[PDB]
Amino acid sequence: GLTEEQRMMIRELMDAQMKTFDTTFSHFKNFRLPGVKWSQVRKDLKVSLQLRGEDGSVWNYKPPADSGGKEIFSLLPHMADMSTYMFKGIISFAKVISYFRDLPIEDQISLLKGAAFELCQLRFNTVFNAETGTWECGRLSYCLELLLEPMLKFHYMLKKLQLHEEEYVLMQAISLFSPDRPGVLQHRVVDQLQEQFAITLKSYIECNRPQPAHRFLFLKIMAMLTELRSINAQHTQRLLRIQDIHPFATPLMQELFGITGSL
Ligand SMILES: Cc1cc(C)c(S(=O)(=O)Nc2ccc3c(c2)nc(CCCCCCCNC(=O)C[C@]24C[C@H]5C[C@H](C[C@H](C5)C2)C4)n3Cc2ccccc2)c(C)c1
Repeated sequence: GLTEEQRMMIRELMDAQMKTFDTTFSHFKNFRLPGVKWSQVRKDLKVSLQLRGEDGSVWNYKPPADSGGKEIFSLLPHMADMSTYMFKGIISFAKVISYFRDLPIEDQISLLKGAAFELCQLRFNTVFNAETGTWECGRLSYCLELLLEPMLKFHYMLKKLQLHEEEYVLMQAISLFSPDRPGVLQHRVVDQLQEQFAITLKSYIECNRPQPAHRFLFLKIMAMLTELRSINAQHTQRLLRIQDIHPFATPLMQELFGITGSL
């Protein structure tokens, strides 16, 4: 019940998502693993981790107790490698989309720098098991050892909406094409592009979501996209704080998060 431009546009986002989202994480390899002001940082920073091997073996990691020291950072190198893997997917996803690639390159970079975290969280939501509190990433699993944390309330509430793959990819596009981000020059171009992604989403819900439970679903999604933006800003600052006292960000994280390499 969509216009043909609207069906074309979903098809292109779904295609880009299919080509760049490793749902089984098969190619996440060569990552690091745990071995064998700071008042804010302890409050900023756990997760247990499991690795299924190709042979049927399992390794399980239970994190340490907080004891006022360098043990709260032990999982960060591994998360840095996972995040970098996701960001590569995110960047590839954007580069595949015609509307993104028709922009000037300064703006592309600025948009990617502005939304990478948000698109990473949106992809992670689709592998979040809300019944076990576990992110199920192929051979890897990350389980939580409550919902006062705003990122984590977001994941539970987004998962409760039982969204389609098409709605997830439209949410990704809206977040990507956000005219309100630092260094965007084609402000109005991007705003009009965003408007078409949002209207396609509203029309998609209208056509395939007639049940009373999906009343106001478009508006619920748009408000979660807005929450996710404020959460993005907040988590950008947690990262910078922890990065300041215990460096951990990979070169790709540095580029995406503003770190220049010069003290
Ligand atoms: C200091 C820091 C900051 C940022 C900004 C990033 S990034 O986006 O570049 N990456 C990333 C990647 C995945 C994330 C994530 C952030 N948050 C989340 C949201 C879920 C957890 C909600 C708790 C709210 C924040 N509780 C923290 O203390 C920050 C954490 C820093 C790292 C990564 C992640 C687990 C653990 C270690 C705590 C979030 N998941 C989902 C997830 C978590 C664990 C395994 C798989 C997937 C990193 C790696 C570190």
